[PDB]
Amino acid sequence: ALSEPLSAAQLRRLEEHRYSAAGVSLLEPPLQLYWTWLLQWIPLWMAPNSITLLGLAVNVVTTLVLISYCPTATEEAPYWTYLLCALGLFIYQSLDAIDGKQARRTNSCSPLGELFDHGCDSLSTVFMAVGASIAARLGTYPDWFFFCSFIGMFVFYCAHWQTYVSGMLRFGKVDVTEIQIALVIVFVLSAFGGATMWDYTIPILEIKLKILPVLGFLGGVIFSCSNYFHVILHGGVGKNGSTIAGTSVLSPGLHIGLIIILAIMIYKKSATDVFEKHPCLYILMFGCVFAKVSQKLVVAHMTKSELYLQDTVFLGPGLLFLDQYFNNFIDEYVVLWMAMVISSFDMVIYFSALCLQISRHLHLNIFK
Amino acid sequence: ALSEPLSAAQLRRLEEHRYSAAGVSLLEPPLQLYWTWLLQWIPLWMAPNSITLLGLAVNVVTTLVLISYCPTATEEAPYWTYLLCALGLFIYQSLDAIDGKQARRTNSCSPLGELFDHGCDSLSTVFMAVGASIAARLGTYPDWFFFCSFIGMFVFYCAHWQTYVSGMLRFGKVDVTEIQIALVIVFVLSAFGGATMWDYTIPILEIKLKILPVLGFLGGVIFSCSNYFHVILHGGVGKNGSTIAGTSVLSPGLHIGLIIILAIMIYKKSATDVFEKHPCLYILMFGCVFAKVSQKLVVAHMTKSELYLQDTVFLGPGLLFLDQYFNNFIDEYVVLWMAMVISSFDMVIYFSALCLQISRHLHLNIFK
Ligand SMILES: CCCCCCCC/C=C\CCCCCCCC(=O)O[C@@H](COC(=O)CCCCCCCCCCCCCCC)COP(=O)([O-])OCC[N+](C)(C)C
Ligand SMILES: CCCCCCCC/C=C\CCCCCCCC(=O)O[C@@H](COC(=O)CCCCCCCCCCCCCCC)COP(=O)([O-])OCC[N+](C)(C)C
Repeated sequence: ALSEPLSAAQLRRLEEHRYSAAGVSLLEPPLQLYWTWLLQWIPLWMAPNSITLLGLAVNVVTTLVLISYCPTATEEAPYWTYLLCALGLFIYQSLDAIDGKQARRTNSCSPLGELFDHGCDSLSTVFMAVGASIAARLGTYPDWFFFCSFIGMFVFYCAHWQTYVSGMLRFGKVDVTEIQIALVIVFVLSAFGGATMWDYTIPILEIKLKILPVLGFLGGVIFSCSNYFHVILHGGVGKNGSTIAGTSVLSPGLHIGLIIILAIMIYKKSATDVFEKHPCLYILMFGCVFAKVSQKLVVAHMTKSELYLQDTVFLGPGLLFLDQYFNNFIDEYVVLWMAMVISSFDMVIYFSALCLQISRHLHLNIFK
Repeated sequence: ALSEPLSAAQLRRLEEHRYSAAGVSLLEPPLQLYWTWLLQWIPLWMAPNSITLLGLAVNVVTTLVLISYCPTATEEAPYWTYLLCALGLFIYQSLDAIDGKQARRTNSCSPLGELFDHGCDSLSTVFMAVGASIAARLGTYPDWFFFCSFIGMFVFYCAHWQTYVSGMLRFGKVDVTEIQIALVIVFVLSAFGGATMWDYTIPILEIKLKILPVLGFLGGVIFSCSNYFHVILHGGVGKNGSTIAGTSVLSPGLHIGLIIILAIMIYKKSATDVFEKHPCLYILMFGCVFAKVSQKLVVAHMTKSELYLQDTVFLGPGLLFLDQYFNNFIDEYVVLWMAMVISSFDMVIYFSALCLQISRHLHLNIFK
């Protein structure tokens, strides 16, 4: 059951699926020419998934180095790692636009071209949220460093939730490019100037200035989530009011609801403060868990199937829950690292098995 | 979804099902004549389910009165309620044998004749375990008063688990009649003599004498559970090694495993001692939960279907878990009573809806 996570009929609907998108906003038309200009120099024999993997690897490595120099969020790393992580984010966005575009150039358009960008994009969402939240030094306001970061997951889920009830990705007037440019702006601003300026309050209203960008982000989240939820509650494609697989429209929200609710409990209950001594492992552990859950919803909307709550990676956070349901029976930092290891292996094994099965069933190499 | 817990195809397999049993042991042949002798005086127009309900009502009322005079298990009720509860147990056993036998007399043999005795028998198992454990005053050894009582559930489940992989009830050389006569013996012994004799240790080995009957019961549990598990792990009927519905043989054990594991956690974690101030509400709450779970397995083995972990009555104990996962946020006795109310209503609603649907689909009255 490990090496065959899909059935033959699921492979048939995946072969039947066709990709579609209906998203135009403000910041793309200045960037389309730039993306094409970086595109033509790339040789045509390079596989698209190689581009995706290169971007994800660069972003993960740079954000891991930045996490290494700042495991918490109350101290400043040297500016060179801020600039390097910003360049990693920019090259990641460039390679994602390139992979979406240059892959179409060969009849490579295939469904492993997605069920990938939507896995690599999930991982990059988690890592980018952690990196942006560190660079702004949100450890002085730990609640935000939690809440904002998990909003950075939830919006993503809503976007794919939208697709699950429409079969086509609707972007909206403010979307991924705006966040990505805003985050490279905050990265280069915390790089060129000292990060201590984020502690400089405004004399107008005595606000710490770490609150203004996060409330701008929160307001944009309100716009995008209203735009998503309108068609979540008013888009019925597969039936009179249901989703593209016939499942009730409110079913996929249970997954991200359970993840966020578990995060709330393990935040609030912890007698030993796991955050104020070691964050960014907690958010990475829910990052791997949310990565598998979002990958499952990706598979669900491009292959018409019902969502399933039963997953093995909920053994990751759930372990913490058990070790918090008792007294600390094992030291919480050690069980958190164990949850890291078990969730990371289960996510990686699931994702590699999925790509291997998709490649073997279609008799196509992962790299062409 | 409340008023139709079954599908049309499930009703079809229930109509297809036929009852079978292969159990003969020591204590039945002296009792068969007695049961028939009490049987012939009963008029033929009385419905079998009326007999089942009368027995269950008498047992529940008597055990509830005995619980009322001893909410804990460290004090003695007057002897008249001991004798009354013993007579209730005996008349319950008599009416169960009568309902199994005299119902066959009309083409009443129907499948609502079971999917009842196996619901009323589950309720009676829980109530009888609580009554026997009170009458022996197991509050001085609370662990036993827990553990033994939950063994009194688990064996029952194993029996039906046996049926789930063989389609026919195998009793064994020691079975329900032995327990029932032993419990009416312990009831009349604690009635005629003072219950304080259960505190009289034996000078031979300094044993409290509440340990000897519970270890005899435990040994008999070992015999019966080995007899069940041999065909659990070596009976394959519907497939090469699977169950009568094709489901893996170890799947139904997860339900009773989860119930017992939740009971273990809420026992051990409780900072405020729920037991030493108010037991017999805790065991009754897991009694209603285990009653619904065992009723579901009854439906599963006489109507070929897969077991489902998702049930609403796990909101009952689970609530305690949540109120224990935090600090006591609400006083534990009050949330335990709330769990009582919610689990009792969900179990009663499920069971009455099930019987109503079975009656309406077959166009047969519940009483004939
Ligand atoms: C920050 C300033 C605020 C002002 C503006 C507010 C804006 C927010 C408003 C509204 C939000 C709208 C978001 C919708 C996202 C869609 C999800 C999705 O699947 O798309 C993509 C995933 O997307 C990603 O790769 C990144 C996900 C971003 C969320 C994490 C940010 C949280 C960090 C917060 C930390 C802050 C720390 C404190 C602050 C210093 C999928 O990729 P694709 O579709 O295949 O790409 C091809 C399409 N293309 C060709 C167009 C490229
Ligand atoms: C106690 C002395 C120990 C010595 C002997 C050890 C013996 C134990 C050994 C082995 C155990 C074997 C048990 C198997 C039961 C089968 C389950 C089942 O579905 O059958 C029946 C349910 O059964 C019931 O109604 C009652 C269930 C009894 C369990 C609760 C007792 C715990 C109390 C412990 C508290 C102790 C306190 C401390 C002690 C003072 C279903 O009913 P039926 O099949 O439809 O009926 C018709 C068939 N008939 C015609 C045959 C009637």
